[PDB]
Amino acid sequence: EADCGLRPLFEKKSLEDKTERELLESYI
Amino acid sequence: DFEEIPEEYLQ
Amino acid sequence: IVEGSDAEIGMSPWQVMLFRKSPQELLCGASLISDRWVLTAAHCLLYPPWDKNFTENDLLVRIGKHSRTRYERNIEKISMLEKIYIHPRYNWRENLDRDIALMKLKKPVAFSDYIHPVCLPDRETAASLLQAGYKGRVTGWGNLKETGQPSVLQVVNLPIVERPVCKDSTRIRITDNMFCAGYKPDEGKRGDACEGDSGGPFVMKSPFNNRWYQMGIVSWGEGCDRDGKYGFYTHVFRLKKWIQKVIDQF
Ligand code: NA
Ligand code: NA
Repeated sequence: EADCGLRPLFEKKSLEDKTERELLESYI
Repeated sequence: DFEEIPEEYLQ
Repeated sequence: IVEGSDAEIGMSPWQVMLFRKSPQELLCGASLISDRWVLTAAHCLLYPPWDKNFTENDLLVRIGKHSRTRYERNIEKISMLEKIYIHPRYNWRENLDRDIALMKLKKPVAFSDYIHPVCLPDRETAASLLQAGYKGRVTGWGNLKETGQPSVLQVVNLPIVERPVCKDSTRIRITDNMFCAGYKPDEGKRGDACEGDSGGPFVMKSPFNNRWYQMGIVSWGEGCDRDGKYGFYTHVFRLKKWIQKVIDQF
């Protein structure tokens, strides 16, 4: 779906979860 | 172990 | 999940619980990929060595959950299955190659703050992100240790492992339809899926478009969180033509 993978309580509000940064930091 | 679910889902 | 943490509310709104009707118990994880399709591991539904061959009427899916055992009134939604589809080349005889299945729901589920589908990867997102050292995230309600059970959904982030290291960790034959993930003994950090997590998703957040993609399905392992062992995951992108064929046809 066009809205897949965007979480209502996180991406849709521009709020990050407590550990997603760990994932981003690994994408070198 | 699990709380019973509404009966409507088991019919 | 071993050595994980409690999920935040709404952190994994695609997470699905596969629930046995009688006796009422957790069977597996799964993921929501649209309003009427759920993805899981084939071995959650069919594994003849253990006399496992479920039919649609044996099972329910519970969507929007956080608590493992509670009935989450006004939050979770419970759906019956219309039809199960197993990959036709799922190899239950040997090594669980092509460990993938789809479940079509009898009725579409209403999305909410707690219920929302994950994306499936395209070729380019898979090529970019399926690299050794890049971390994904596994979630589930399975056991907290190999030899106990969580109050709420657990989450752990784990790095993808180089294919030779995966191969050299096991005597089981690995295929291109699998990848492995987890920390090495020398890395210090720990974590793994465990019994009850299988069928659930291994997700990655694309840094290109800030969407979550399901790259893997919790498929197999030899113990939970053992040093020198890794969890193995179904390579979702490699099997996506089959997913599409099923959804397009049915
Ligand atoms: Na080997
Ligand atoms: Na390990």
